[PDB]
Amino acid sequence: STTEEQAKTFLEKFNHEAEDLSYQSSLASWNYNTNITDENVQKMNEARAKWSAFYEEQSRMAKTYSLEEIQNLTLKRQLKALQQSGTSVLSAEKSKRLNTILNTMSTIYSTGKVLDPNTQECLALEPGLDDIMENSRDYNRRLWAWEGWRAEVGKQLRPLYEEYVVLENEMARANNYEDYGDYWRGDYEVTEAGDYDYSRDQLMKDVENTFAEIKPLYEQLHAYVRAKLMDTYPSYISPTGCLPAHLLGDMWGRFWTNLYSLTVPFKHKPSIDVTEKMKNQSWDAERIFKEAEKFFVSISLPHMTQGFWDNSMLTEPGDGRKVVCHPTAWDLGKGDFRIKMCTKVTMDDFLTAHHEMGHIQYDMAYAAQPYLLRDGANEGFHEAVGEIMSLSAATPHYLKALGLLEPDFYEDNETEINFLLKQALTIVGTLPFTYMLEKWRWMVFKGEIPKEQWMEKWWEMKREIVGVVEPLPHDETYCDPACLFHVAEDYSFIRYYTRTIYQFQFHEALCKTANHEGALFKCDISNSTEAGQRLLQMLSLGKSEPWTLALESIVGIKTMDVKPLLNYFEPLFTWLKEQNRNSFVGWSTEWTPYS
Amino acid sequence: TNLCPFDEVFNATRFASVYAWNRKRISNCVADYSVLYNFAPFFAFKCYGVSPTKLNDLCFTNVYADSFVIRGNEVSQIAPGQTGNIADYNYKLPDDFTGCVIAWNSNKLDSKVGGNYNYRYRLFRKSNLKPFERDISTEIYQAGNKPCNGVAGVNCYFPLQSYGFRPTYGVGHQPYRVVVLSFELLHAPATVCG
Ligand SMILES: *[C@@H]1O[C@H](CO)[C@@H](O)[C@H](O)[C@H]1NC(C)=O
Ligand SMILES: *[C@@H]1O[C@H](CO)[C@@H](O)[C@H](O)[C@H]1NC(C)=O
Ligand SMILES: *[C@@H]1O[C@H](CO)[C@@H](O)[C@H](O)[C@H]1NC(C)=O
Ligand SMILES: *[C@@H]1O[C@H](CO)[C@@H](O)[C@H](O)[C@H]1NC(C)=O
Ligand SMILES: *[C@@H]1O[C@H](CO)[C@@H](O)[C@H](O)[C@H]1NC(C)=O
Ligand SMILES: [Zn+2]
Repeated sequence: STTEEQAKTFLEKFNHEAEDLSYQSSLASWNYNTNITDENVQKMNEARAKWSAFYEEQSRMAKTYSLEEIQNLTLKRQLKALQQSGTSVLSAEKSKRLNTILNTMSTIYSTGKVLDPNTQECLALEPGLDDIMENSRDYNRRLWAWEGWRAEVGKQLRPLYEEYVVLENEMARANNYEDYGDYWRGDYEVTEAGDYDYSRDQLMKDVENTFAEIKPLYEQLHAYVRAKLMDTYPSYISPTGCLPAHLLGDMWGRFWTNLYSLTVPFKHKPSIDVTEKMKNQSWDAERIFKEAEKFFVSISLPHMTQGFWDNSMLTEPGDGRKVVCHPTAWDLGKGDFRIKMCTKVTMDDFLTAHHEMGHIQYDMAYAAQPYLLRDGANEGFHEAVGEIMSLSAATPHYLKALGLLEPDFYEDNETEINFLLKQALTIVGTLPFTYMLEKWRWMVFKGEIPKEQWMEKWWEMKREIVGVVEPLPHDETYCDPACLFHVAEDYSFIRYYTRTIYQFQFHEALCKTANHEGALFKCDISNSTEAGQRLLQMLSLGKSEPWTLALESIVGIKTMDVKPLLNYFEPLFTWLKEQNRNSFVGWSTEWTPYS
Repeated sequence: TNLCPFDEVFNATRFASVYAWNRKRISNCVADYSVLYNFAPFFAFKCYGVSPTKLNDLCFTNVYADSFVIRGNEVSQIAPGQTGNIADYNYKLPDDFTGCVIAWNSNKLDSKVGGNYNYRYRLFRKSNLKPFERDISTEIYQAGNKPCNGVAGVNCYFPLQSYGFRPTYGVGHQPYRVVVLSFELLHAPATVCG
């Protein structure tokens, strides 16, 4: 009879059986990542085979209801997530090869080799080819390096992408959707909650407007790098033109990080870095992970359970065991929290521990909530909470109190300007790249871009938005959107644009609450209780509330604001006015090495 | 002249579940409650209506002992006036309870690599419980309007769920042993006291 009774009882059975099997899967992965043996990796298969198989029926056995006969808001959201079937609602025979094409694409990307002239010996991307990608300043070798990768792998994947788009586009029409691009846009959609409505169509509105106010910063940043890059390559960069696409410190040009040596303003005043001073007082791995608490304990955030200190790996194994050394924060569930990292004694490792510790605190705050609503508010919230912590752990005031810096240390403005440019090359020079990649990918999925104009349309927006040109044009043989990790394994990329605008909104309120005066780039939130208790409001809601409500409580604006990202770089913006007055602003798209 | 009978209720190789708990009647004995502070008065010793000190010399007609194993966060429901899965369907206490509730940690005994699947509790029941009563029932729950014919399936769930207990859990899902002592006073000679 009543839908409320059976719907409420079904989730009680699901919310408890899920915990038993979810914990089994997570621990099986932890054992494999610490013990790589043939027998141990075998045990993983069953752990993931009794969760993927288990989730299928509960998706079918929760679709036999109807949404409009539920009046509770909290209870209704748990059903909506569980009703998503994917391709399982379609026939098994027309969607059997859709899996086969997808995993085939990733196999080719993994197996890729770029040789060298005379074929003296072979090279591979990890780590050999990446090592010499932009470590040298040989233009002719740079040209070989770029087109070599584009020719080898970009040619093979072109047939295997049109079939990928066409076959899977109809899958979106099976789940009641317009285009596949809107399916990826459904993580920022909330309905039936007054004054807190967000639509898929709206996510194109704010992103276009939020980038409209970032261009003035990017406009002047391009001029500075172009002016100083002329010294290394004086024959191939005109005073007024777009940057070449193979002088950027990456195979794809995502992060402008490997350019500090060629673009350092002051070469007489070193940037602050303490690795030897830490290497003086017989510093060990445990001490690094203990001072991480004092940042969190002295801000009123909780301690960590004793299970953190015995079951977790906080150092290299030191034995014949083979493990993966990439840092990761794990949430095995049911009160078990662990951290895995190959810790060494360096300044860069000091800040990484602060980042990884921020993830654990977010998990420790919403464990009370149901299983299906135990995650961040949206895609880019987990990597925004854990990035502001490294911002208060690299300030030259916090380190002074920690005793790792001399009490008498003057803060010259040259170091401040030198420090700000390093951050701009990482978190400011990648925003147009992500927007351009996603805007093309949304349009190519919609169907507005025709068959013959795929790759021409790729470079039409490249000149206008980011401002790079290809040395040698290609017609229909090279797929540039095939050389990336995310694009070739069916992942999203808009999580990397929101988390960069979201962190600076969080940082501008946790500092104003803490009563800090001055510029924001020397802000320490340590010893503040009012600020440290405001963060415990968003962090405990999880996915119970819409992402609009979570942001409303912390900053005071229900939308995305870009002004905080322009107050973190305000001293930098003043400097570029004087150092770019005797130069040209903007870039011309018509200029190209065609002949 | 005789040792206290606090040797099987408080010291057992294996305990019982909560859906089918254990009751022991203790009477006609010289029992000293000072030993209760020597084994495990660790997590909680709360009681109401009887002072935990200077009232051990009073005489009562009967003493009741109940023992079971529940979760760490579920010990807050063993009290008059609380609600929850344990309090409303497994074990309910009267509004004017007379006795002390003792809880302590037992991780080293009720934890296994695969988990102790021998501990079970009842998840949903048709109606709430009356105080001081127990139910050991294996009958399907009719969540719908269709007869189940005694076989589970759609809208037909097994009413008892397990307690997976592993040593790597937190201090919230760790196994705990709770012994509830009930003091009764009635119209009869109070033989049991010390
Ligand atoms: C890891 O594997 C080795 C042998 O491969 C074994 O001796 C050791 O006990 C294992 N350690 C753990 C924690 O499983
Ligand atoms: C919605 O569910 C919650 C569950 O905690 C309950 O307390 C509340 O009364 C429900 N709302 C309505 C209108 O029934
Ligand atoms: C630490 O620095 C002091 C500075 O004088 C030095 O004397 C001492 O030897 C250093 N300790 C080391 C290098 O272990
Ligand atoms: C940095 O040094 C002092 C700071 O008080 C100031 O006079 C000077 O103009 C600043 N800028 C430069 C480029 O020296
Ligand atoms: C301020 O921080 C320092 C270093 O963490 C600490 O020793 C001191 O007690 C703090 N003061 C207050 C008032 O919290
Ligand atoms: Zn879901």
